[PDB]
Amino acid sequence: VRMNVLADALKSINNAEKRGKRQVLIRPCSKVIVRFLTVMMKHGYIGEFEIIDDHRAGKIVVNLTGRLNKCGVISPRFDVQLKDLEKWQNNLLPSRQFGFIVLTTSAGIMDHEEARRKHTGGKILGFFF
Amino acid sequence: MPLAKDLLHPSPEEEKRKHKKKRLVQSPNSYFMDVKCPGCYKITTVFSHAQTVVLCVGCSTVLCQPTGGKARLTEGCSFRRKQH
Amino acid sequence: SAKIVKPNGEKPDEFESGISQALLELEMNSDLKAQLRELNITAAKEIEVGGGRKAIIIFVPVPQLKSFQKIQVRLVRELEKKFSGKHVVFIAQRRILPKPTRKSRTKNKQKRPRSRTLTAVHDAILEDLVFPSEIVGKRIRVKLDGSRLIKVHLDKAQQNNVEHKVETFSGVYKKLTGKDVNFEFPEFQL
Amino acid sequence: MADIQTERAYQKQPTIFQNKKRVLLGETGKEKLPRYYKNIGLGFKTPKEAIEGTYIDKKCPFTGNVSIRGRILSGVVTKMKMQRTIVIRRDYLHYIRKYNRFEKRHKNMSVHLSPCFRDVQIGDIVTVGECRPLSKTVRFNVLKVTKAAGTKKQFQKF
Amino acid sequence: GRMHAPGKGLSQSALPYRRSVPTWLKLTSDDVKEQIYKLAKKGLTPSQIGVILRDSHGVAQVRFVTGNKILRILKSKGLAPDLPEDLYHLIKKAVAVRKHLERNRKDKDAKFRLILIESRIHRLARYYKTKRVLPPNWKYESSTASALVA
RNA sequence: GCUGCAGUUAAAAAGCUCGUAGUUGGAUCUUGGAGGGUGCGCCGUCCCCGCCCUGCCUCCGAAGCGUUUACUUUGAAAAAAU
Repeated sequence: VRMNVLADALKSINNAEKRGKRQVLIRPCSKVIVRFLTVMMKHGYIGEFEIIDDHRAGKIVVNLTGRLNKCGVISPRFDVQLKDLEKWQNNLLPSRQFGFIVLTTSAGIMDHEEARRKHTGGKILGFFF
Repeated sequence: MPLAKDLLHPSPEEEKRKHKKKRLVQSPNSYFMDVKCPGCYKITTVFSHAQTVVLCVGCSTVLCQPTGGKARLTEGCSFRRKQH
Repeated sequence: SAKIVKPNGEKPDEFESGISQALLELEMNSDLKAQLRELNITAAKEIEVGGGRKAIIIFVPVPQLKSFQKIQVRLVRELEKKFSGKHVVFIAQRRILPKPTRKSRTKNKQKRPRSRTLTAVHDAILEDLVFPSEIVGKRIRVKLDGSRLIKVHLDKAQQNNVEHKVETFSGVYKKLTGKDVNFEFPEFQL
Repeated sequence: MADIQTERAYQKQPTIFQNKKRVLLGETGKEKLPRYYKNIGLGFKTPKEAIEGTYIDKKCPFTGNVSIRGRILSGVVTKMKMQRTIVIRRDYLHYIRKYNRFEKRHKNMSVHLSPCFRDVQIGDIVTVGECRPLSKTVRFNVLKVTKAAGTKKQFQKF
Repeated sequence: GRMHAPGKGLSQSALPYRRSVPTWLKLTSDDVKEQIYKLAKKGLTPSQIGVILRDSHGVAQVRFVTGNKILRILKSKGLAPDLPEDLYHLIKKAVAVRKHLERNRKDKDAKFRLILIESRIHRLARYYKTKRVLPPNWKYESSTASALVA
């Protein structure tokens, strides 16, 4: 069955972009999916998206450009300690310079750069570049 | 799958061909009707697929028998849908 | 006067007074009285539409609404005609309760009802703003600029009562929530 | 109630004396037993039962000679087999880096339970406080019964 | 998909959006609640009441014409019976299989199947019990089950 | 071989399923304008912050005082040698 819903949305995306696709319909969506789709959006890795309202759990249409090499999800959502964030981005990001680790902290779902600036930390959601 | 559809606005025709659960936003593919039988003049509302015998208001009549799917309406009968 | 029907914890006035009087004007009549009489209103608020025809929003107790729904179209027709130059409609005051924190404190206040959530309430507002149509579906669009727009699908039949309104519903909605709303038409399953 | 006094020794609170005496009504006097109590501190309300009660329990934190100092813990009641004592199960998380997931682990803790508390029933979450060695096993004493009919799986009433 | 087989089959209602309606539906809460209570008097199950209501008389969902699910209506009238219906028909089914197996000790398929049914029951009861509906300590026993379902 | 292994044929998926512990669990309840750090020759560039385009009650402090946690964050407490 389902343990997580994010992992499906992310994968669906990745296969869309790999095909050469410019849109996807993910299902079923969640506040966390929105928040993650949103961080991606702010940065350029996707275009605009749209939450369609079935009387159920939702369905999202993402319009994607093609700046996206990969958006992954980290499971389980490990706790990170401010100097485990430095260790994570190195593990899974292309160059020190770019790509984001996106985690969930007490003060919001955020990319790790925003994390560093706020100076808060938490549990790791996923990534992209 | 040629990198071309508007997943958000898909066509009504190919939306209408797809499984009820596969529809963009879901919805059913079943309906209701009003049914006649001259002898009476009033009209019983009936569900397109039905399982139950449906009998009319008074006359022990009939008014379809069930099946795998849509109820088979019985011989000399008439039916407007229908609403919204 | 002001005392009866503009109440709900504040007397007040002006517009509330005018509209109330209008209701009385309607009250003289037949079946176009007695049916209304029971109905009562908490307050009226006025907010405009961009070129400048204003919309008038009326507030209802919520147990009342079924009856208001009962008339609505006929009444709105009268209020638009007598009070012309305004878009009239009907919204029910709904309570909304804050999500508890934590240290909000929390003396575990009695649960609360989904039928009290801010989102549910807003949904109710959308439902209330349009009337006999029905909201067929909804979508949310994330704009490049961190913005969000809600596309609210509408039925088809009998819509006309609302067609001219649409812009006000958008503006009215904004005044309440601060979110942006847009409207559309469908399709007919085949 | 049940006659306390039950044993062979006369149960009494130390240095809380009597003296009944002559004349009429009461008779002697009506309460017939002066009772001494104290609040544990840490804001633990001394339940009415303690003040209202006849029971003796030296071990009681409110009525008895024991002080509560040290760790204040909470746990779930696993057993109430023994008279005036209970066993609580304490769940805790063990962290294992060497690769990192820690695994639930638990410990049972024997703790004295004053007759002032009742309905001490297994399943109840309870707040116990550290104390002087009461018995070879027991380090703690039940200070507060957290409760709840909740955990619904049944419907509690009042 | 599926619990005690390899079946995949997606199959469902597909419930309607439209928030309100039917609109061509007049009647009233009054009407169908009476209807429901009278049918439940006759011994009918909520599944059964929902079906017969659906097809014979206009009720798309009883929920919509009345803010309450059929079972809740029954329980509030005072028509709820001792164990939930799904659990009933499971217990009844394991009974009929058990009676057939006592007759035909040579049928290994049946013995397998009885197990499956029984496991489904025990888990369901575990769920109902967790949720107060059944008294904690509720159990289904062959011995007593026969006597229970009727 | 956590990070970071392999198991159709190379060494390796139990004949199959039920199933307790254990692990694992759907959606859904709040919405430019200047302050301070270091570069470049009075000007600005680039973070960070309260904002625009949310602890209740008791009745400022105090107190009541926490729904439980885990988490994470900021402090103290943290032997020297190393």
